[PDB]
Amino acid sequence: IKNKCVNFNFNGLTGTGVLTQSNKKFLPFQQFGRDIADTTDAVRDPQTLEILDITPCSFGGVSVITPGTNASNQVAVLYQDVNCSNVFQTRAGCLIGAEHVNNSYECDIPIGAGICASYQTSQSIIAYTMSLGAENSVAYSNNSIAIPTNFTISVTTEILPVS
Amino acid sequence: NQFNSAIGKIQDSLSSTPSALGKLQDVVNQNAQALNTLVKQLSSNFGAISSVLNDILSRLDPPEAEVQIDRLITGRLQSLQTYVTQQLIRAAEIRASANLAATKMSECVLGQSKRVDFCGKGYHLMSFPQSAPHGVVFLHVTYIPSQEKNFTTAPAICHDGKAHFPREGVFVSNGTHWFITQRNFYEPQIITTDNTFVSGNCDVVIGIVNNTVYDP
Amino acid sequence: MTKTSVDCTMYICGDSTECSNLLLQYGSFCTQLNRALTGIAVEQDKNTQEVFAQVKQIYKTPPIKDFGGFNFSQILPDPSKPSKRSPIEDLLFNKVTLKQYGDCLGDIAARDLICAQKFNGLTVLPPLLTDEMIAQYTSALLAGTITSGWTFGAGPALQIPFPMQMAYRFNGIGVTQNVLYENQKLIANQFNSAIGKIQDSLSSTPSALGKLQDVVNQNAQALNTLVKQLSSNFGAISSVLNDILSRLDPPEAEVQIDRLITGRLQSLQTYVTQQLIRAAEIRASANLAATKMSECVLGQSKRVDFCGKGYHLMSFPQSAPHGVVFLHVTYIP
Amino acid sequence: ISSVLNDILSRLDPPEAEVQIDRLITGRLQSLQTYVTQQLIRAAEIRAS
Ligand SMILES: *[C@@H]1O[C@H](CO)[C@@H](O[C@@H]2O[C@H](CO)[C@@H](O)[C@H](O)[C@H]2NC(C)=O)[C@H](O)[C@H]1NC(C)=O
Ligand SMILES: *[C@@H]1O[C@H](CO)[C@@H](O)[C@H](O)[C@H]1NC(C)=O
Ligand SMILES: *[C@@H]1O[C@H](CO)[C@@H](O)[C@H](O)[C@H]1NC(C)=O
Ligand SMILES: *[C@@H]1O[C@H](CO)[C@@H](O)[C@H](O)[C@H]1NC(C)=O
Ligand SMILES: *[C@@H]1O[C@H](CO)[C@@H](O)[C@H](O)[C@H]1NC(C)=O
Ligand SMILES: *[C@@H]1O[C@H](CO)[C@@H](O)[C@H](O)[C@H]1NC(C)=O
Ligand SMILES: *[C@@H]1O[C@H](CO)[C@@H](O)[C@H](O)[C@H]1NC(C)=O
Ligand SMILES: *[C@@H]1O[C@H](CO)[C@@H](O)[C@H](O)[C@H]1NC(C)=O
Repeated sequence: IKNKCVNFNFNGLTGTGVLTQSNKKFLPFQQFGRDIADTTDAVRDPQTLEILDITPCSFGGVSVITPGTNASNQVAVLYQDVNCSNVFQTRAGCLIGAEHVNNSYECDIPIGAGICASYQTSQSIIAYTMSLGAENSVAYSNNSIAIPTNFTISVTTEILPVS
Repeated sequence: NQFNSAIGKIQDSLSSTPSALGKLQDVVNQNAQALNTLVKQLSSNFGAISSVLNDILSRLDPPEAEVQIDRLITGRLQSLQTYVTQQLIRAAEIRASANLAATKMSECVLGQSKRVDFCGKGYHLMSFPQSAPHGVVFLHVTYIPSQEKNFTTAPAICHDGKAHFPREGVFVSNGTHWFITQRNFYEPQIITTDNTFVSGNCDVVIGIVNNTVYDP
Repeated sequence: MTKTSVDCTMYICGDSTECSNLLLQYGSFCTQLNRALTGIAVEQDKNTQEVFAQVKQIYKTPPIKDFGGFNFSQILPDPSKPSKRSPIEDLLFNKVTLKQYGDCLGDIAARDLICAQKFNGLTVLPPLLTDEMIAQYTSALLAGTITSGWTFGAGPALQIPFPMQMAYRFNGIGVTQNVLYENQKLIANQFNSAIGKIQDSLSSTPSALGKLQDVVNQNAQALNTLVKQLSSNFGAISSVLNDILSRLDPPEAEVQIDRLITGRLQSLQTYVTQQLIRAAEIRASANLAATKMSECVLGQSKRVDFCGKGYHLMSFPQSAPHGVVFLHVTYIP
Repeated sequence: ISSVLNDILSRLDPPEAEVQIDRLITGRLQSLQTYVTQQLIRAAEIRAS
């Protein structure tokens, strides 16, 4: 069986993985070929002499976006290293269970390359692009100065651990 | 009145929002969680048949039991070593934070700092210390300008050849007259032989305008 | 630095059901390891916050660009290209050098290292702030520095022409403004020539950005060493789980599997400790960089030899992969 | 059974001496790693100073 993750037993060597065809050339006195971290990757076939490669069938990265237990039980899932109802494609991987919008707000739950997620109103989970802040543009010139007329006194708190 | 209102509002804001003293609470939680993990890692049997000394001592003679005891001893020594290493790293981080706090106490509290964004956002005025469990809180009192206005300016002033430069402040004009003011607070003043000094001829400054100085 | 994550079950057992059952007795250890690494990663995205998020509003550069005789058409972004970068930023980005299941499945003949370390439960996470947002932050900083000066760091930004700002800065360092006002063109020419020659010097030297390359090389070498340490049998009869499970009954295989488990666990612990130490060093460096941005960019500093050799005038920030570059302008008698 | 390699190599054949040798190797490697870690931390403090 090829191109399926299977349990295999080749001449007593047992394992679990996917078989495929490669172009490795084996000398007549060789039967096995192992990787750098001593993992058997190339195996001949006793019947129908040929060289095949073994690759594990578990691969990827999964993250779970949740609003918290005492808010709701709805969950979004982020699959890295994939190219995909509600499916959104980001550079950090596919996102399932969230609705894409065009507005821009602050960040609640960081997701990846400039994408943030939040739980907002019926309620839902929304993914969007984080905003760097407002936009401003002062008018430069060579004759105009700006001088303040009033002021204010501000009090701010800073907290530092000691021991 | 502004200062009193500011301190009252600071007190109210601290009272209203619990999620303010995050760092000290995080430190305490980290310590407690570390000890709790150390306590509950006793249930693991690092390859031994059981995690209880009494069972091994009750079911086996000494020459068959020292092996299990040795495995447990090695595991628990490794656990203690890991705990000590993590504590050392956290101690180093806290030492750095305490050094920063000592520097801030030396500079912002015992004087006035010229550094930007060191003792608060804005032009620093003063600071006050307050104690807290395992930490300190600095109340920074600073100055912030506002309510700006546009004016017309020129670098120097031509006064029959002796170009005049402002001794301190900026030259401004509202449309008909000319004045010299200070940079931050708007307060115009007429021009005399003071506030100015002369250097060179009025044929090299790029932007010098024609006006008169009412020198007494 | 790089944000990494590790999966204990894949690294130690590797999709074996005989394993991952004896591993339960050590489970309370691995929940520690990740809870350490996560603490590193969340800190990294925080570091970039104290360096580039000093300002709150994105400023836009004026379209006239006279500025007396001064010429900034190497720091300000060039609109006639993507990524909205600067030529110096382009050179810096190019100088520093740095995959779905089908990609790693088809790329067998050439043994990629990234696929090899991804098949063993080692993953790299992307940073939160992308490069374009960093460039936007830097552009806002330059615009505020050029048009408003040092004022926008404390309160609302106030407009002021550039020669007046330079006269104020000379007055700050201890020389009368009339010196600048009567020597404008020569000073502007000196500034422009200095900028040009600094760009040329950056282009000429290949081994100039040593520190950032050192950081990326350190991370890559650490991950590769962690991958290669799987070929060592810590006193067992073999380094392959399948051979042990194929030649021995469970009661005899228990000992060998336990030995392998202990060895791989201590390897992971060593890696985590090294990462923690390096993270502390990077934290110190980032704090220094944030202070330098606060004091040399948003104002003029009086500390000796802090914002460059000689009497300080101003500084300009530039982004770079995992780092920042400061251009300091100084006065020398 | 002993802290001296000579005694183990004198009283036991290789197959049985291998176990004790492995135990000693692991212990001494652990000691060296602990020393290196403490040196790294002290070096960081010295660098700050
Ligand atoms: C600022 O300097 C740049 C670089 O010298 C100037 O760009 C040059 O412009 C001339 C004429 O437009 C071209 O012949 C050069 O090839 C340009 N150089 C580069 C590197 O592109 C720019 O004009 C200057 N701007 C000001 C306002 O002085
Ligand atoms: C082995 O025998 C089976 C009989 O079912 C046959 O199908 C297969 O082709 C044989 N293999 C070789 C290499 O002759
Ligand atoms: C959001 O923007 C995209 C692209 O401009 C557009 O196709 C879509 O209709 C907009 N609205 C929603 C709800 O996605
Ligand atoms: C300045 O502000 C104070 C309070 O904010 C106000 O009472 C006063 O009238 C203001 N004065 C000017 C000139 O704006
Ligand atoms: C100063 O002039 C600019 C441009 O004309 C204008 O946008 C700004 O509002 C003016 N300032 C005030 C306080 O009116
Ligand atoms: C400018 O200030 C002078 C000073 O008294 C005043 O007489 C004049 O009316 C002012 N002009 C305007 C347009 O405000
Ligand atoms: C300000 O810039 C304009 C635009 O060219 C110019 O005409 C004017 O002369 C400049 N101001 C001075 C004082 O030179
Ligand atoms: C200033 O006065 C001189 C001579 O009095 C004259 O040559 C010059 O044109 C005047 N400048 C302006 C702007 O009126």
